[PDB]
Amino acid sequence: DLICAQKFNGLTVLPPLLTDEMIAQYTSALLAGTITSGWTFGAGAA
Amino acid sequence: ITPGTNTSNQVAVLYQGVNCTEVPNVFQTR
Ligand SMILES: *[C@@H]1O[C@H](CO)[C@@H](O)[C@H](O)[C@H]1NC(C)=O
Repeated sequence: DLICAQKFNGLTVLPPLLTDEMIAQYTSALLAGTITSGWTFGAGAA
Repeated sequence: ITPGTNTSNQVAVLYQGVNCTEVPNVFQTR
Protein backbone atom coordinates (compact mmCIF):
# COMPACT_ATOMS: atom_id res chain seq x y z
CA ASP A 1 0.00 0.00 0.00
CA LEU A 2 0.97 3.64 -0.48
CA ILE A 3 -0.09 4.52 3.09
CA CYS A 4 2.29 1.87 4.44
CA ALA A 5 5.02 3.21 2.14
CA GLN A 6 4.54 6.66 3.68
CA LYS A 7 4.40 5.19 7.20
CA PHE A 8 7.61 3.16 6.75
CA ASN A 9 9.65 6.33 6.03
CA GLY A 10 8.70 8.26 9.17
CA LEU A 11 5.75 10.14 7.63
CA THR A 12 2.77 9.65 9.95
CA VAL A 13 -0.69 11.22 10.10
CA LEU A 14 -2.02 12.36 13.46
CA PRO A 15 -5.73 11.85 14.15
CA PRO A 16 -7.94 14.91 14.65
CA LEU A 17 -8.77 15.91 18.20
CA LEU A 18 -12.51 16.29 17.58
CA THR A 19 -14.24 13.25 16.10
CA ASP A 20 -17.12 13.36 13.63
CA GLU A 21 -19.58 12.32 16.36
CA MET A 22 -18.72 15.41 18.41
CA ILE A 23 -18.74 17.62 15.29
CA ALA A 24 -22.24 16.30 14.52
CA GLN A 25 -23.21 16.93 18.15
CA TYR A 26 -22.09 20.57 17.79
CA THR A 27 -24.07 20.97 14.55
CA SER A 28 -27.11 19.30 16.14
CA ALA A 29 -26.90 21.65 19.14
CA LEU A 30 -26.61 24.71 16.88
CA LEU A 31 -29.48 23.50 14.67
CA ALA A 32 -31.80 22.72 17.60
CA GLY A 33 -31.00 26.05 19.25
CA THR A 34 -31.63 27.95 16.01
CA ILE A 35 -34.94 26.15 15.40
CA THR A 36 -36.26 26.48 18.95
CA SER A 37 -35.03 30.00 19.77
CA GLY A 38 -33.79 32.03 16.77
CA TRP A 39 -30.97 34.43 17.61
CA THR A 40 -31.73 34.54 21.34
CA PHE A 41 -29.58 31.51 22.16
CA GLY A 42 -26.69 33.27 20.43
CA ALA A 43 -27.30 36.55 22.24
CA GLY A 44 -27.78 34.96 25.67
CA ALA A 45 -29.88 32.22 27.24
CA ALA A 46 -32.25 30.30 24.98
CA ILE B 1 2.13 13.82 28.77
CA THR B 2 3.07 15.77 31.87
CA PRO B 3 1.95 18.54 34.18
CA GLY B 4 4.47 21.18 35.18
CA THR B 5 7.58 20.24 37.11
CA ASN B 6 6.53 22.90 39.62
CA THR B 7 3.45 20.71 40.20
CA SER B 8 4.70 17.12 39.91
CA ASN B 9 7.29 14.82 38.36
CA GLN B 10 4.81 12.21 37.10
CA VAL B 11 4.50 11.52 33.37
CA ALA B 12 2.52 9.29 31.03
CA VAL B 13 3.76 7.81 27.75
CA LEU B 14 1.73 7.79 24.52
CA TYR B 15 2.97 5.41 21.83
CA GLN B 16 1.50 6.79 18.62
CA GLY B 17 -0.18 4.44 16.16
CA VAL B 18 0.89 1.34 18.11
CA ASN B 19 -1.46 -1.37 19.34
CA CYS B 20 -1.24 -1.95 23.08
CA THR B 21 -0.18 -5.60 22.63
CA GLU B 22 2.82 -4.61 20.48
CA VAL B 23 4.66 -2.37 22.99
CA PRO B 24 8.19 -3.54 23.98
CA ASN B 25 -2.23 1.50 33.82
CA VAL B 26 -2.66 0.70 30.12
CA PHE B 27 -5.33 2.28 27.90
CA GLN B 28 -5.94 2.02 24.15
CA THR B 29 -6.93 5.11 22.16
CA ARG B 30 -7.18 5.76 18.43
C1 LIG C 1 -4.91 -4.77 18.33
O1 LIG C 1 -4.79 -6.18 18.59
C2 LIG C 1 -6.04 -6.85 18.83
C3 LIG C 1 -5.72 -8.28 19.19
O2 LIG C 1 -4.51 -8.71 18.57
C4 LIG C 1 -6.93 -6.74 17.59
O3 LIG C 1 -8.19 -7.35 17.85
C5 LIG C 1 -7.14 -5.27 17.22
O4 LIG C 1 -7.85 -5.17 16.00
C6 LIG C 1 -5.79 -4.55 17.08
N1 LIG C 1 -5.97 -3.14 16.76
C7 LIG C 1 -6.56 -2.19 17.52
C8 LIG C 1 -6.60 -0.82 16.92
O5 LIG C 1 -7.03 -2.42 18.63
